[PDB]
Amino acid sequence: KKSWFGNFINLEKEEQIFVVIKDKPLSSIKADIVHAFLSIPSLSHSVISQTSFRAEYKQKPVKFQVDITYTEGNGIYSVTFTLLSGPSRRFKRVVETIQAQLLS
Amino acid sequence: HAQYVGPYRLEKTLGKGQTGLVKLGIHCVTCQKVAIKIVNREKLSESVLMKVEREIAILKLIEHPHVLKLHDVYENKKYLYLVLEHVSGGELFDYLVKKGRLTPKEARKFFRQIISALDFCHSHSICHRDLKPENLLLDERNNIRIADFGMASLQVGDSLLETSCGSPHYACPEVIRGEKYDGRKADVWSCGVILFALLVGALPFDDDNLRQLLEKVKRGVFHMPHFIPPDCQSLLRGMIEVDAARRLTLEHIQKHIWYIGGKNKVQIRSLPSLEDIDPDVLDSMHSLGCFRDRNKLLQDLLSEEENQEKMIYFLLLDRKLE
Repeated sequence: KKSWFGNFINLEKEEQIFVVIKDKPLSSIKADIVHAFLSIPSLSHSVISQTSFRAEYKQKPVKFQVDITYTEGNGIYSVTFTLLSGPSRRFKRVVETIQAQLLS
Repeated sequence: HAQYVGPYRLEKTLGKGQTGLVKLGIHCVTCQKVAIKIVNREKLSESVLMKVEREIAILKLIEHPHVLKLHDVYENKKYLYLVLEHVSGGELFDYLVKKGRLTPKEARKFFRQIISALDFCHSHSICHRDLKPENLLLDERNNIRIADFGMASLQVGDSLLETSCGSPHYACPEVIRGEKYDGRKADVWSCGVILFALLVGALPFDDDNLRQLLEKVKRGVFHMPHFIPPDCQSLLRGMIEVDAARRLTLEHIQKHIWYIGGKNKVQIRSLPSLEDIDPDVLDSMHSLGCFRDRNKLLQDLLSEEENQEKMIYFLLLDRKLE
């Protein structure tokens, strides 16, 4: 399922990208995210909570946050990417490659 | 096991069959509610889908107090998923059922809400083309929010075997005949029929035989109940007028004495050069499937004619000024 307007405009106060993860415990999800981070040489990150990270991709650097939250169903999770500062375009790209790791 | 449309978890069915399948969606992080209309896309051609996306693109960028809001559209090989605002008031005609018939003043109140939404959408080049009671939803405060602007071509049907035709009770004769038509003029007609229903509690054109119903519509003859005040009657006759050339325009409707009672915007400029065109805005636009052709988009912005390409551009440009 692809979104028509995901790269078009942001009407919300915060620019965000959500990913729903079906069959992975919290430990796998975190491991996927960190792997993706390290796979990106121009990106440093740090741990700011048991369920959240901050990253910076380096013109202006893209700064963003990554949050994992439990939904209520069996256990499904969601990962929320939040742009703090920096160009949207570069943010969307970085998120795509993290998301790709998360989905496989 | 739970189905998702992006972040929205699918739950119960709110609407089924004709006028399409609609599900409750729940955002898996915010717990916010949305209504997700599910449309089979197998039989829709590409150009149909591109034309709809262009109109939805505009709708996604404008807001009116009586237009149901669209958040996004999701697509796979079989389905489109139209993610819409959720309202909790049911349908305008549910209300009319309880009352049998509305007070002229109460009918005027909802009528103004509708005409105002139509005027707003028309001035952004969006016609409804298939305005019906099902499209007239109520919110928390019993204000109208009109559903399905820009979606007439989706042909959301009850049956996979039967093509959805539109509701003939509310359709102008030129839409019935399959002629080229002015969508603005068709909305006016449909709006007159709906107003008649608000005031009378029955339809101007109705029949147990479908062919007979179509004849009646083309004919335009209907009984005006005598209790309807004479100025209001002339407004209904000016809207439910078979000659599309004589049919009232929205501006004339808003100037009508009955409309008024007796109590007592994006600016489209032209783009001279490609150097003037905003690259960021161009990239937003180019992200849509309906604009895969970068050069064709530029031609469409640089041309003299007013078109939906320019409408989107300036809507996006102004959105950027903030």
